[PDB]
Amino acid sequence: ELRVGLEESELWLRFKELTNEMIVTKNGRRMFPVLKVNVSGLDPNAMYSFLLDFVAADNHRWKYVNGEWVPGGKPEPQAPSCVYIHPDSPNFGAHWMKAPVSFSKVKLTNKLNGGGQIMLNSLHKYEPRIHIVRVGGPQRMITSHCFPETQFIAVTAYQNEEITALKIKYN
Ligand SMILES: COCC(=O)Nc1cccc(NC(C)=O)c1
Repeated sequence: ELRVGLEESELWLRFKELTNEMIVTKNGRRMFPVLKVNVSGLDPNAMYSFLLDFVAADNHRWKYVNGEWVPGGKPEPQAPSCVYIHPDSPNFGAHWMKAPVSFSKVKLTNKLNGGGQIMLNSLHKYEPRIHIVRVGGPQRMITSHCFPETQFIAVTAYQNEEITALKIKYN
């Protein structure tokens, strides 16, 4: 059985219990913590690409009001995010299973951008999601996995200083 697990869930849960925030910039900002995924049960000899996207967890705009995140009252449908191709793709199962798959080079932006960078809407709440695509083979296959522990609100600057402090303490 294909098993997908979160590396350093310990640390992600500290961020999550405070409400996690990720900076987005016009040029694109890398994530901290970095999404690292433990993968077992692939065919060592089969070929796979790892894809990352961000699901809008709800349809609302969020605001930091008197030290607390609170949703707007006017939902709008959230067009799905673009997909980030893990730069080590495509690769043998063996490659993906020999160390945690680390999305250290994805950059989060607030502006439609040349390439690489993934555009998010600021003050929306996002749930990271990967797709493992079996490629080259006759029988194309996709397995998807969500990481609730890694939810965050996209922000142009940090609102909750407890987050600012965790980010610095653990970077
Ligand atoms: C929007 O389409 C999503 C996508 O990028 N698919 C996709 C699937 C499998 C492999 C690759 N490309 C590499 C470089 O491995 C791309």
